[PDB]
Amino acid sequence: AAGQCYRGRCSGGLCCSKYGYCGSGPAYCG
Repeated sequence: AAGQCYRGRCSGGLCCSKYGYCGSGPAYCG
């Protein structure tokens, strides 16, 4: 699915979304 960030930190060098879900893109890293 996606995955929730941990203490404001995500693994796999991914980025935390505004919804608390990890992922990629400018909407996640921006």
